Amino acid sequence: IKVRENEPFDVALRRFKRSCEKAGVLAEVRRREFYEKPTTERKRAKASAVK
Amino acid sequence: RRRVIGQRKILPDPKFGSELLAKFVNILMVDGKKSTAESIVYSALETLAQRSGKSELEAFEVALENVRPTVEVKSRRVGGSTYQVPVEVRPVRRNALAMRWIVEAARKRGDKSMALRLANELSDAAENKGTAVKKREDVHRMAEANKAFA
Amino acid sequence: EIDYKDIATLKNYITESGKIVPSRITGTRAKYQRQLARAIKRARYLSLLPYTDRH
Amino acid sequence: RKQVSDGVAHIHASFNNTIVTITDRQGNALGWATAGGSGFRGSRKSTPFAAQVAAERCADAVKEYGIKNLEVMVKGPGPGRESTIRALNAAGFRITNITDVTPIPHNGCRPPKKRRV
RNA sequence: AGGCGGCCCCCUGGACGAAGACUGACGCUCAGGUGCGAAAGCGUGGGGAGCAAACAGGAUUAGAUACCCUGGUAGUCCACGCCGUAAACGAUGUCGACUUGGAGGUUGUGCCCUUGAGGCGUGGCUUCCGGAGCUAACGCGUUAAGUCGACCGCCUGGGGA
RNA sequence: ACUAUGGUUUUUAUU
RNA sequence: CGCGGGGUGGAGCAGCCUGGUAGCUCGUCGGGCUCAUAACCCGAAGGUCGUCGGUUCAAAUCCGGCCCCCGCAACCA
Repeated sequence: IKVRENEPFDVALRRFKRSCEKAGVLAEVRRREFYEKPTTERKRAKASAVK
Repeated sequence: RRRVIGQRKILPDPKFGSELLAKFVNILMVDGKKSTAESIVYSALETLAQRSGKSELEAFEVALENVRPTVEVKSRRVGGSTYQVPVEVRPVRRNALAMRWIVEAARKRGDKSMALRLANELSDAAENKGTAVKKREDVHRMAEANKAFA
Repeated sequence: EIDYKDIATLKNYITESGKIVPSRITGTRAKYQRQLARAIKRARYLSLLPYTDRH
Repeated sequence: RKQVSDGVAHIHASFNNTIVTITDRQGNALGWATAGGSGFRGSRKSTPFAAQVAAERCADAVKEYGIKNLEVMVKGPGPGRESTIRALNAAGFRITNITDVTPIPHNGCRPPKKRRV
C-alpha cells in the first residue's frame, strides 16, 4: 500500500522539467537520451520512470 | 509578450481625507474635463446623504459591498476547453469594477442630471434591481453550474 | 533444480502485492529466474503462496 | 419512512466514469448514482468533481434513510475509485473499512483493447 | 519452414555433449517426383457466452451506400477430409576455407568436495558495435553484401499483363 | 499530448 | 333505447387513502459559451383543469348531469 510511512499522503511527484501541465513533453528522444546529462542516474538503467 | 510595467496607485487627497474619495476626478470624468469633474467632488456625497444620511463610516458599507467583484471567469484552452474556469479575485479589486464596467443605458438614453448622478449610482448600488443586476449576479450561478474543471 | 514445496527462501523473490521481483533487480540470470517463476506458479497451486492482492 | 442508519457502499470506477450504489448488508439496494447521471456527458463525467457530485447525489437518495456511517466495496481500475471517497468524507460521511473486491478473470474473453492494428 | 507457452499423463521426433567403438570417400549441389500450412475458404456433424465480415438503425457532412456508434450472422474451437499459397522478411538460394578488435546472453563437460547471481579449458546455441574489404547510396562487416570458389532456380526498359 | 470532422482552383509562351 | 376510465397554456403526462401551492417537460422565442451546429448553461412567452352543477369562501384531489374519445352495427325490434 502507497508509502507505508506516517500521514495519509501519498502526494503527486514530478521528476522532469517543462513536462507537466505546460511546455511538455519527452524532450529526451530523436535521438538525445543522454548518457551524461542526468549524471550517475543513467549508469543503473535506461528505463526508470515507467518501468 | 514580455511587458512588466510598474502598477499605478493614487494617494489620499487632503481636501477629502481618504483614497476612496480621491478617485471621483476620474470615476464619472469625461472628455479629459478633469476640473469639470472636480466641480462636484464630495458635495455629491452630501447629496447622497440627502437620500440616506448615515455618516461616512456607513456611506459605502452596502453601496460597494453589494456590487464589488468576487470572481473572474472565461475559459483556458487545454483540450476540450468548452467550459469556464472560475477564480476568486485578489484584494486589489475590492473597490474596483462596480463604478466602471457598465454604460449600457448611460450612453443610450442618458443617466439623469450630472450633479445628482453619483448620489443616484451610490443609491442604485444599494437598491440592486433592474439595470446592472444580470452582469453581476450571473457569475453567482455560472460559478456553481460550470465548475467541474478548476 | 529449484524446489516448489518449500517457500522459506522463495518468498524473497515476490512483493506483498504478489508481483515477481524483476530480472535486473534479482540479477540472478535466466536459469534461476525461470525456475523461480515455475516454483511460484506451483507453490500457488499447492496453496503455500496466494495469487493476487484482491478480495 | 424511518431511518435505517447502516449500509454498505458499492463503488465501481472506469477510465471515464464512477458508479455508486448503497445497500443494506442483507444485499438490498436503497439508492444509486453515477458521475454521468450527476448531469455530465463526454469527458466532463471523468472529472474529480463529477466523482464528488456522484457521492452527494447518492447521499441525496438516502438522506431520509439516515445512513452516514458505512463500509466500502471497490471495483474497477478507474482513478475516480479514491476521488469519490476523499470527497464523500468532506460531504459529512464516516468510512469504517474499504475493501477492493475487483475480480480476476482467468482470461476467457480477449481483452477489449483489441486493437489489433 | 509454417509455427510452439494453463497443468498432468501415455507414445515420441529434432538438437547437442564426453569416452570407447564401427563403416569405408558412402562426401557438396537440385525443375518435375514425395511430404509439410498461417489465416480465411469447404463437405459432414456439433456449438454460441465474448467479439465481429455480411445486414440494419442513429448520427457526421454540402453529400456519406464509408469513418463514428448501438446491435448482429457466418467465422472462432473440435473430429475426419479437400485447399501448397503469406512482409512464410533479419526481402540476401545451398555448401565451404579464411581475415583485426571490443562486448551481451543461452547450454553440455571434467575438476575444487568451491567468497558467488562461482570459475577455467573445450564443444554447441545466439547477438551488438566496429577494423580491413565491398557498395550509386543505404547499408553489409567472420551468422560479411569481404576473399571468392562448386552447383542450382530465376532475369533482360516502361504502357498492355 | 490538449477538442472528432471539412472538398474544389482548365491544358497553356515558360524562364 | 346505455356504461366509466380519460379530458390539466400548442402536444404528451404527474398532481388524487390532507380540498387552495398550478407542475414535470417537449416545442416556440432570446441570450452566455467551443473551431462550429446541437448537447451544455442562463432565461422569456402562453393556462376559461372538457363544460355546467351538488356541498361551499372553496372541487385538479369527491360526486352528479351534459358532451367528446374508447376494442365495438350499444338496440333497430
